[PDB]
Amino acid sequence: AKLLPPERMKHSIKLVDDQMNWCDSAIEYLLDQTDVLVVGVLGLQGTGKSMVMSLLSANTPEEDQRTYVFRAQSAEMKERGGNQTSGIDFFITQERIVFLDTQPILSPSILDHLINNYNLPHTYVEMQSLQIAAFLFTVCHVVIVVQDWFTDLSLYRFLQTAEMVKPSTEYYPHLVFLQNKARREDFCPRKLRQMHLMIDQLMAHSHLRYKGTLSMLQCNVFPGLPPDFLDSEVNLFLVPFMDFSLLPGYRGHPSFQSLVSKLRSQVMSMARPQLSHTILTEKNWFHYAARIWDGVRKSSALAEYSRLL
Amino acid sequence: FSTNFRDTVDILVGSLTQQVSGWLQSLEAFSTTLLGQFLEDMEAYAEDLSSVSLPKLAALLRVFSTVVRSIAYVTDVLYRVMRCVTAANQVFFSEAVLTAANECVGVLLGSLDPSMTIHCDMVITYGLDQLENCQTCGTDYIISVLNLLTLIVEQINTKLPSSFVEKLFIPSSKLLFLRYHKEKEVVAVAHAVYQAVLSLKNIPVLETAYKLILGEMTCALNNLLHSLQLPEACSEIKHEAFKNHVFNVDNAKFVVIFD
Ligand SMILES: Nc1ncnc2c1ncn2[C@@H]1O[C@H](COP(=O)(O)OP(=O)(O)OP(=O)(O)O)[C@@H](O)[C@H]1O
Ligand SMILES: [Mg+2]
Repeated sequence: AKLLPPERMKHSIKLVDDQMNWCDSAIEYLLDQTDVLVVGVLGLQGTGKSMVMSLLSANTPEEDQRTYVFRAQSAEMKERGGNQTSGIDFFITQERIVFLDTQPILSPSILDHLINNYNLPHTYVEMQSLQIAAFLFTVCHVVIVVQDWFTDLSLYRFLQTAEMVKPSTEYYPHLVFLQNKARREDFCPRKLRQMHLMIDQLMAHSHLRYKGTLSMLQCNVFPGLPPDFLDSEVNLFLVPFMDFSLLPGYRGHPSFQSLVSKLRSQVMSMARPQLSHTILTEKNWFHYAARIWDGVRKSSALAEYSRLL
Repeated sequence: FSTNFRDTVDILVGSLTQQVSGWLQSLEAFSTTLLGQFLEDMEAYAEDLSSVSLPKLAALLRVFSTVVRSIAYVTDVLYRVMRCVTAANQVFFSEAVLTAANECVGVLLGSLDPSMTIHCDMVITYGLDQLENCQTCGTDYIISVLNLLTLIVEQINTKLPSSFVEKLFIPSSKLLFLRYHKEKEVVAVAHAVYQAVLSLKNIPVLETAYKLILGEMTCALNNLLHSLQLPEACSEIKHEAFKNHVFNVDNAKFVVIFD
């Protein structure tokens, strides 16, 4: 009976400190096994990336927010409008699945905190966001994009420009679109079709894999909507708020727990293509990620882009 | 006490009007004599109007309504005179005077009981005239108009002609377009008006309203069906007043739910 599991991480560990330094402390939790999956997310200040990762890795909606593996925002902290997660986080579930939680992009709180501390801090924050995005797009299998309100018109531009600053027949990780805090109007066939068409027209030359995967229609979310109603069902998912005389007792959308579970099941079965032309193990992947991070830090394209602005 | 009411009336006819109004209403013949002078004054104001007399008229109507609410043969005469004087002064076009007059008429009509033959033609004409020009008005005037309409609907029972209800449920009616207001209070009072007009007892006068509502509903469903390239149905409850109309998908759905 010497086949005991390595360990069960009760909490996540910071992989990248606030000073943007590599932390070599997650190797003890890795093994010499192959076929591993990694997940990353890019979002705004209050989209809810930490909550999504907690609910999808080792947490349930019934559990209290204070026991989440990923530190989530608090009501007492939303008054000052500050960020909660800094750097990059690391955590591996019991199913040998690696999760990665990052800090918000273009967060005004980070800039404000940096003011009271090379040309202007704006370019510094911009390059930091570009570096994190490039690293994620380089060592990740699937990247989930969280959003609060649709029609941002700014996240797509950032994602498109982030693909041209990566370090290095190329590898393109899957991009999953998620709409957090969705309202009842968003769960309508007309709104769904409009959202699909807008995303298609906005990502015409994305050059990334964003179609034919994670079909919301195939998940029985819309029992009556036919598959031919949508011209091209892209990988979009919706998550509503946590659990009227004209329409009393009408919710207009399924339960939050059901959608969360469906998203977790769909993400857990994502494809795991080879990142490079060689089989990588957990330790090998960690070393490759560290080398990629070191190379992207002292790069040339990022410096040129920062100098141009 | 008898001579002290003059000071309160003068003060109330000048934000703090609620305090004096409540005190006067809770404080407790001469009422008729006091109202006679006020009636003569308002009548003379409009007689000589044919333009700084608007505040005085508004204050007079407000104090009149306040003293009336502070509490049967001259009620009809007073109501008719007030309606005629208000309709005659169509040049000033003031909303405060209209609101005060509507509130006074509503309380006066609700004070009595449906056991007389008061003149309803004048009231109906005044209501239709004010409603036809109540689209671009303030929120306070809309609420007062809707409550007033509710008072006439409830008070005038078994006497409302089919023409009034027929004209009140057609596209030209300002209520149909008024139901699209973003405010919630207006929608609530509108629904109250619909339930009140739908809670009568006479079937000959209620059948026309029921048919009009069903026809509007059928038109909405037909528009929604045509919006997705599908032939319309429900031809047994159609109405002639909605032979052809253009309603948006969102508007049609909202109307169906409202009906
Ligand atoms: N579906 C939801 N329903 C209700 N509240 C939510 C939902 N998703 C997130 N929130 C709340 O919004 C906030 C999101 O902050 P959270 O720490 O979870 O992640 P975040 O927005 O990515 O922040 P950060 O990038 O600063 O770590 C929290 O207060 C969380 O409770
Ligand atoms: Mg967070």
